[PDB]
Amino acid sequence: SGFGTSYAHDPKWIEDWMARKRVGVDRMDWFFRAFNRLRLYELFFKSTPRFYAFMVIGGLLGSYYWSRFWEQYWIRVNKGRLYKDVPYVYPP
Amino acid sequence: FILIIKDNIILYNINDSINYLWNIGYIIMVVMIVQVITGIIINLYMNINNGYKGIIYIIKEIYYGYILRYIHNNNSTLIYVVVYLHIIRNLYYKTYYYNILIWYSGMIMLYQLIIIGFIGYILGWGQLSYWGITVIINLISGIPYLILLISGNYYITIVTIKRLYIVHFILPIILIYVEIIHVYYIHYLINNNIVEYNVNNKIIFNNYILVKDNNGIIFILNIFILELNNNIFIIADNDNLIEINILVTPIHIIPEWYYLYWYSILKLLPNKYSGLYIVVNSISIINILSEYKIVISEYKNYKNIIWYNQIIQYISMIYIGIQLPIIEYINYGRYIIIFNILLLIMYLYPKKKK
Amino acid sequence: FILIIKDNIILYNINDSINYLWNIGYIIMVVMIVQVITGIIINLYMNINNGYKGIIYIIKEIYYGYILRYIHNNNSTLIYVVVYLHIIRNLYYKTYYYNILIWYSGMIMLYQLIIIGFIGYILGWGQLSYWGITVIINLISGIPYLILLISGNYYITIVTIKRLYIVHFILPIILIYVEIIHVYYIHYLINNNIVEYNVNNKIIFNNYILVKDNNGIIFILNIFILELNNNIFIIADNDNLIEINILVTPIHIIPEWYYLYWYSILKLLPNKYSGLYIVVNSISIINILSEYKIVISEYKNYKNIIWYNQIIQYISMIYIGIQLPIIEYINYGRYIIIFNILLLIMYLYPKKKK
Amino acid sequence: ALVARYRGMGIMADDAMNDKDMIVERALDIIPEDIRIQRYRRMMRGAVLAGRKLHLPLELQNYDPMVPYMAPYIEEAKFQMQEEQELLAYHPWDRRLYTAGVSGFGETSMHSTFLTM
Amino acid sequence: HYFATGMFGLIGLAFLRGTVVKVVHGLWPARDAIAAGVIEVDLRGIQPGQNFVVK
Amino acid sequence: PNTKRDIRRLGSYPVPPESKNFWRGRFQVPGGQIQQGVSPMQQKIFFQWWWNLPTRYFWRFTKWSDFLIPSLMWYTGFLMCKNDVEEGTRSRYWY
Amino acid sequence: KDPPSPPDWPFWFKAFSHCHDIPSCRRGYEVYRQVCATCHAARFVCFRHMVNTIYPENRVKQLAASFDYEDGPNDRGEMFTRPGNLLDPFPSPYPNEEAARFANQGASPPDLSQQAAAHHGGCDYIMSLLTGYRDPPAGVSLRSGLYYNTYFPGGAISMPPPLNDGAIEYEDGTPAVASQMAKDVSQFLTWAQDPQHDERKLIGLKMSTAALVWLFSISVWNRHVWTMIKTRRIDFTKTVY
Amino acid sequence: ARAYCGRFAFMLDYPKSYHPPRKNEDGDYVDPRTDMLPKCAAECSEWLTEYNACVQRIKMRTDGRGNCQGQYEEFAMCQDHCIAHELFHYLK
Ligand SMILES: CCCCCCCCCCCCCCCCCC(=O)OC[C@H](COP(=O)([O-])OCC(O)COP(=O)([O-])OC[C@@H](COC(=O)CCCCCCCCCCCCCCCCC)OC(=O)CCCCCCCCCCCCCCCCC)OC(=O)CCCCCCCCCCCCCCCCC
Ligand SMILES: CCCCCCCCCCCCCCCCCC(=O)OC[C@H](COP(=O)([O-])OCC(O)COP(=O)([O-])OC[C@@H](COC(=O)CCCCCCCCCCCCCCCCC)OC(=O)CCCCCCCCCCCCCCCCC)OC(=O)CCCCCCCCCCCCCCCCC
Ligand SMILES: CCCCCCCCCCCCCCCCCC(=O)OC[C@H](COP(=O)([O-])OCC(O)COP(=O)([O-])OC[C@@H](COC(=O)CCCCCCCCCCCCCCCCC)OC(=O)CCCCCCCCCCCCCCCCC)OC(=O)CCCCCCCCCCCCCCCCC
Ligand SMILES: COC1=C(OC)C(=O)C(C/C=C(\C)CC/C=C(\C)CC/C=C(\C)CC/C=C(\C)CC/C=C(\C)CC/C=C(\C)CC/C=C(\C)CCC=C(C)C)=C(C)C1=O
Ligand SMILES: COC1=C(OC)C(=O)C(C/C=C(\C)CC/C=C(\C)CC/C=C(\C)CC/C=C(\C)CC/C=C(\C)CC/C=C(\C)CC/C=C(\C)CCC=C(C)C)=C(C)C1=O
Ligand code: HEC
Ligand code: HEM
Ligand code: HEM
Ligand code: HEM
Ligand code: HEM
Repeated sequence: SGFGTSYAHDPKWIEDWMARKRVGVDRMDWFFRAFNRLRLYELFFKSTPRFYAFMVIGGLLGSYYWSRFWEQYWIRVNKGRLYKDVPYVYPP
Repeated sequence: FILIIKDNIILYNINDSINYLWNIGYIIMVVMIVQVITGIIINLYMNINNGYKGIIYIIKEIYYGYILRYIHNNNSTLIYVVVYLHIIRNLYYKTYYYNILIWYSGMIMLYQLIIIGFIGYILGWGQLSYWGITVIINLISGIPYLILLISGNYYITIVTIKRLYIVHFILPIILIYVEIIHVYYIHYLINNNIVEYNVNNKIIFNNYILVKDNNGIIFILNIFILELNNNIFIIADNDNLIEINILVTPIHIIPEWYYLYWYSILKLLPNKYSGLYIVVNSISIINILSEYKIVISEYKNYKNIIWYNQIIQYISMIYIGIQLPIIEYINYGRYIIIFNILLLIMYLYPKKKK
Repeated sequence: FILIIKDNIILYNINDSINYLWNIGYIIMVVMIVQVITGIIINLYMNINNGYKGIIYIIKEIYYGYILRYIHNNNSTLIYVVVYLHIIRNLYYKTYYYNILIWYSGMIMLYQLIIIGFIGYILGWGQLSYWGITVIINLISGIPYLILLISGNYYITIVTIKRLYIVHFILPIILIYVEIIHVYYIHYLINNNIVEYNVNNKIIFNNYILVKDNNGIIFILNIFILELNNNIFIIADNDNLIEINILVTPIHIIPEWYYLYWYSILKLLPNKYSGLYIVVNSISIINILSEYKIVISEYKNYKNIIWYNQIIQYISMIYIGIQLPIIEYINYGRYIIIFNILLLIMYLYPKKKK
Repeated sequence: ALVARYRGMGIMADDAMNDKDMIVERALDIIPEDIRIQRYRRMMRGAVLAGRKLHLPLELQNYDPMVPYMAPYIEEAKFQMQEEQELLAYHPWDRRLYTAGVSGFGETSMHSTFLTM
Repeated sequence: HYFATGMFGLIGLAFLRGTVVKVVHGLWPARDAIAAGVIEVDLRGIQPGQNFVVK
Repeated sequence: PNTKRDIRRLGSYPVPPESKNFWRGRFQVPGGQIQQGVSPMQQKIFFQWWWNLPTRYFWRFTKWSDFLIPSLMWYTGFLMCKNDVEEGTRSRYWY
Repeated sequence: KDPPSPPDWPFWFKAFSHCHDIPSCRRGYEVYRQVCATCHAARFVCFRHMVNTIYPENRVKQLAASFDYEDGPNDRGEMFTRPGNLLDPFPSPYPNEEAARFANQGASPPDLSQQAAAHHGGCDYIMSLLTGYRDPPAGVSLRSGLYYNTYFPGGAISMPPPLNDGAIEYEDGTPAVASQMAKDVSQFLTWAQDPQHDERKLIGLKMSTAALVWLFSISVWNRHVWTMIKTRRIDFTKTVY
Repeated sequence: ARAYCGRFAFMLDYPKSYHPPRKNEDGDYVDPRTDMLPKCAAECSEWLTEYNACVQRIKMRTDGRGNCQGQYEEFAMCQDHCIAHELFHYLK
């Protein structure tokens, strides 16, 4: 309360919010536990030359299939309005 | 120079308490590099004898030449947005109070940028380009034979374009040099903090500040890419795609959005020279804001009322520039100019003692 | 940077015993500045769409434009004369023996200069310009699709001129930067003297060496002004004042005088690639002349027989380039090439012990 | 508003002075250690609070931030500086230029300008 | 953590490669030039013994 | 750099050439301090954003409310001018 | 006093992931060839621009071959006439501006190469202008050869109303009405201004989406490193472990 | 620089379906816009009454001076805004 004055102070519900520290709670540990089983760190990240290769080879493959995915998205959205979708009929 | 890089990037210390408003300077440096690079590449294909037909040639015939054309035009808008926001930032925290040398080095880059952007606009060689430079050059018609020497003819022609192109090619390179004087003074005269005083909480730049600066510059890139490819904001007037006709004026003769503030000042004041002088006043007067103070204080972290009125005053003046020369707008614009003068006097004047 | 200037000009110490051959470097630095300045000014008037008609326009219509045209052409000849004489100087005293870093920094500027001068010659847009670049570019026809990317078409056109112009505008600026690395290494790695050993007779540069350097540069100016205004030496081939005809070749296809040595090497060797490789050999082989020596000596101040034969060998190869492709000249030129290889082997080989 | 801002940071008004001002720097040279210790601790807490976008607990905010604890030392510093101004800096002195790392135009620290790098 | 910093590099390198290749691509002969560099000869209408010239 | 007292070094080891700026920002800590931290690899890296979220925005808005009256006055000026312009145009031109 | 602003017409290509509607572009070119081309020129539009984008190559050759272009010199130094080819620009009705003004009562029909983006409102201006021809406002009398258009600056345009129902027969069979023709020609002229419009947006889509993923990675990195800083505890007279 | 400002498709109200234009007694399709003119005029009745008043005021002038272009432009802008919302539904 006191919003907009020199008496402004945090309301009660903000104080309660900051009283919830979630000490000793980890609801996302499953994600990291399962991610670690991919062994990406042991195989690629730990060694600098392999870390570079991951960025290069990943960027190569990632860039190609990223382009491929959105090209299909474009073709679906503009279905029936593309030059390839409407073969031209020559006048007689 | 690997030990100079290490002393200014790796082991450079900055306060932890700075906001994202301290990331603006880094963004200016990066986008400035891009503008220089895309300019050099664009000149591999550009035709200076007819700038109108060169742009068409780049957009249609060059592979990915549309990217170069639109990046250079749109990134210039981004350069002025980021620079003006940096100026507003410096005004708000009154960083000029003690780091005046940093403020002076910056203002030089501001003066150069104004010339760079304007001439570049002329290189488009459209209706607004031809008529914009014709109007501005007439301001110096008082000085004898000065217009003829600058234009190289009795009217603007390709002769003028050839010489202005050299200034546009070279001046940005000098601007980059001044950026080194700016960074030298920043690193020697330590940066200001969100708090008035100087405190012992600095951390190295490369591991912490650079990561945060990249996050900001990538966030601005997500916005710039949307504008670049889809034109979500109209930042270029359409009238510059009309071929030049020296006998017929366009519907309106206005510069890019980032020159609107100065354009309205001229359009408002009745005497032409007075308009030019008021333009000189606004940029120069803000260089001595703190020079007359006598108290031990930097006027920092008060309610900053005068600051806010000044920022809105810039916005309103920019709005009046867009409108036609209606008489009613002229009256209100003049009040804004008077109001702006009073605000500056508030900044300058020292206080007496009760 | 006034304390850096004072440490490298005012309180910079050099031996008293140096000759006027140590003034060549200063002359290169000064004439280089002039070439950059006159180039920028010339581009205020030059037309890149037709370089042939631009030169005529500058010579006839611009006030004192003939001075800019002839200075830029003639000062390029002076840049190569002074640089080649500096190379001969360094070879004679074997300054590369201990100051190899200075030699390496210099060679980079030599490589850049070769590219700068050649493209500039093309910007004239005459018969020799068109046919010279056509012949040289065919040397890389082995690499697939490389000619098309460089030329921007299937034949040399204004498209090629536009892109080469940007390299000619920018590369000289990079060359000036390398001159700072060259001067840095000269000031750190002290200069050589006319005597082999290092002796305690140094004097400050500004009061003594600069006065002597100005005397030399003013003496060279008296000669350059005579050539500039009266053309006492034919240093530009007349065939470049003929308009380009892509179907008819000129009487002879040769570069400026300062490329004649490399031109003859290609014209002599039967296989095109071998000719290119021998060109690569001559510039690169002189970078490792002292690398295989094992004795405590710099081979300095002997009768320098091998040196003299090499200098005359350059002169004779330059002479053969001027002549038509007569069979007899081809034979003798090949002997000179073989002779040059033997001379270089004499430089490289270390000596056994009796 | 200013009193609230100081109380939120838990600092005094005299803490807010910037030592880039020379009078403040000369005054800070002579302040006693007990005053110095608490000044440093208050200023450090304020910057942590401001940087983390937090405010001092209200339990600790009941104090007068406008107590002028630096006044005795600011006045001494001004006296010392006025004596130096008058007895030692009453004329524009001529010195050899750009020598010993200093421009010769008056500044006393080496490498403290762009032209003395 | 290293996956996240790796992904920053992965995307950055892909954007860098696209930029470089696109710029160099602009130097290839332009669409007007490539088009002009191909002439089709309609051998229809020529008569035996006739010589024609195509630029 | 900081004050002369702050940057006055206790050790006689020379300042490395790559740490010149780092040692110009030195502070002379009075009374000592204990600094503690934990590596980010053993901490929650996003919770603090959520924990501080409501107080951050409350204090931001209460500070920005100081500009409410100025902005309304400028906005009031914006409306008067816009409608003064319309009336002028109609009076001078419309019939 | 500035010209009335055009309304926002819902063209397909206005959305972020939408292309130029090729069937409408095809119909737009028919309108331009048979109506607009009599007075206007498209100097910077070439037939090759339409190949494999609007029409197949053989069809574009037939269109170009319909026109005659002055070409030369021949071996005798004479200028001859030849049928068009893919390299030629669209034909110009008049040889120069003076000729155009004389045939149009002193008004110069502007080149339509960039007119789709040369007016405030862009493509909307073209659609609105063509359909903006109304009877004059009461009290406004126009000299002969001037017509009332709500969107032309000043209200009086020297262009006769160019679109009339049934003016042309669409090849695809779409009903030919004034509004339809205005929509199509506006579409076509928008394409002509920037034929690389579709390429720009498709590549922009890949960049924009990728940039969002890039923002998440740097954000995670930024959060990770700054946790070391924002959770530190500095104590003076206290100690907690 | 460019013809249009891009937007999300949900912001763009592109017609979902196509209604063919009405056919005349003669058998020629009637312009959809002309059919929509009377409706959009009614939706802009307020501006139309202001224009109608101006016509009568200038009619009762001994002098020849007087125009109603300003009111007509406001009416025309309103009518066209109405047409834009529904016209493309009748156009292929
Ligand atoms: C200073 C400030 C900054 C300045 C910056 C500069 C600014 C300058 C100004 C601006 C100038 C204007 C231009 C600006 C442009 C800006 C825009 C831009 O750049 O856009 C570019 C670009 C725009 O798109 P685009 O460029 O049109 O797209 C191009 C295509 O996509 C792809 O391209 P493509 O189609 O051309 O190429 C595709 C092709 C490319 O192909 C390749 O490159 C592949 C081939 C490589 C071969 C390598 C071989 C190497 C080894 C050689 C042999 C060595 C032997 C050594 C032996 C030594 C012995 C001593 O790849 C493929 O086809 C893919 C398949 C490859 C299969 C390879 C199989 C290999 C087999 C090998 C067998 C060998 C066996 C031999 C055995 C015998 C031996 C004897 O941007 C992007 O696309 C952005 C992409 C970003 C990344 C997206 C991915 C995100 C991933 C997210 C992951 C997180 C989510 C996880 C979810 C998990 C769920 C659980
Ligand atoms: C209708 C037609 C109308 C026609 C009208 C025609 C009118 C013609 C106007 C002609 C110009 C008149 C200018 C009057 C200015 C009066 C200012 C004043 O009240 O000064 C009191 C003021 C004293 O202030 P204070 O607070 O009492 O004490 C100052 C110290 O804090 C503490 O002071 P301290 O005394 O305790 O400290 C000791 C030290 C204090 O030393 C200083 O204060 C020196 C400050 C640093 C100066 C160097 C700055 C760095 C270089 C800047 C330039 C960079 C680029 C240059 C090259 C570019 C090439 C492209 O004093 C000395 O060393 C005494 C001897 C000084 C002379 C040494 C001679 C050798 C060095 C040569 C340079 C200095 C020449 C004298 C100044 C010239 C002023 C124009 O003294 C100065 O202003 C010192 C000079 C600083 C300005 C130098 C400007 C140089 C020219 C730059 C270009 C300007 C273009 C813009 C338009 C110019 C036309 C207006
Ligand atoms: C109603 C009509 C009104 C008309 C309005 C216009 C009025 C006319 C005058 C306007 C200009 C005023 C000039 C003031 C000079 C002040 C001198 C001075 O005291 O300097 C030291 C002083 C520092 O004070 P301090 O610390 O007390 O001095 C003690 C230290 O010893 C100081 O030492 P320090 O080191 O600490 O500081 C020195 C400082 C001094 O410098 C500055 O701060 C900048 C000063 C100059 C400003 C720029 C002037 C530009 C104008 C001339 C050009 C015009 C061209 C026109 C052509 C037209 C053609 C058509 O920094 C430097 O010296 C940097 C030098 C960097 C040089 C780098 C060069 C490149 C590398 C080397 C060469 C290349 C490599 C070799 C290549 C070889 C090839 C082989 O400077 C400043 O604090 C002021 C800086 C300037 C601030 C802005 C001034 C605004 C003036 C008010 C009017 C503005 C009106 C609006 C204009 C709008 C334009 C678009
Ligand atoms: C008519 O409508 C209107 C507009 O639209 C048309 C407007 O834009 C505007 C606002 C426009 C502006 C505020 C800017 C207008 C800009 C104009 C007219 C630019 C004209 C062109 C020039 C000034 C080019 C000449 C370039 C210079 C003088 C250099 C500029 C930079 C300077 C002086 C800073 C420091 C100096 C340099 C960097 C020069 C360096 C010199 C060298 C390196 C020389 C070295 C030489 C040797 C021998 C070593 C208004 C008010 C308006 O009314
Ligand atoms: C046919 O008759 C003949 C002649 O007359 C025609 C001859 O002249 C000759 C002799 C001719 C020669 C020896 C020279 C011929 C020169 C030619 C063909 C030049 C062709 C044009 C070029 C090479 C331009 C391309 C430019 C470059 C590659 C730069 C050259 C300089 C280099 C590589 C040195 C170091 C690199 C640089 C300075 C580049 C710097 C790069 C940057 C700043 C990029 C920065 C980028 C980012 C993203 C930050 C012969 C043999 C002949 O037979
Ligand atoms: C076919 C349907 C069209 C289209 C799409 C356009 N026109 Fe015309 N036009 C003509 C003239 C003399 C002018 C000059 C302007 C004026 O008359 O004062 C124009 C102008 C245009 C424009 C630009 C409008 C403006 O802002 O200047 C546009 C976009 C345009 N036209 C499109 C003359 C003619 C014709 C001669 C009878 C014909 C037929 C057309 N125009 C047909 C078309
Ligand atoms: C801060 C730096 C610069 C900015 C603000 C800037 C600004 C601009 C502007 C606004 C345009 C015209 C936009 C349009 O056509 O409507 C332009 C055009 C141009 N600029 Fe720059 N420019 C800068 C740097 C450079 C540099 C370094 C070069 C060359 C090395 C360059 C070369 C060009 C060229 C060739 C054009 C003509 C192409 C055009 O039509 O856009 N610019 N500039
Ligand atoms: C080409 C334009 C410029 C660039 C490249 C640039 C860059 C920078 C950067 C990197 C910083 C340090 C980090 C930061 O505080 O964000 C900074 C600081 C600063 N700049 Fe600039 N700047 C430019 C323009 C200006 C201008 C025009 C002014 C003055 C009107 C200015 C005044 C300042 C000030 C006062 C600071 C100190 C910031 C502080 O103390 O916290 N700058 N600038
Ligand atoms: C070491 C530096 C340079 C040398 C060796 C050099 C060499 C030359 C040569 C030989 C010519 C042609 C001479 C003739 O026309 O027959 C030329 C032309 C030209 N150069 Fe340079 N140049 C250099 C630097 C520059 C620079 C820095 C610029 C521009 C900033 C420049 C701009 C021009 C222009 C515009 C031309 C065409 C004018 C002409 O026909 O001479 N040059 N250059
Ligand atoms: C742009 C061309 C260059 C310029 C500006 C230049 C300038 C200089 C200058 C000023 C000096 C010092 C004074 C002198 O000894 O005369 C020097 C020294 C030297 N330069 Fe260069 N140089 C250039 C080209 C080269 C090249 C191509 C080489 C090597 C092939 C070279 C090798 C050396 C060496 C070895 C020295 C040492 C001189 C000694 O020890 O006495 N320079 N140069």
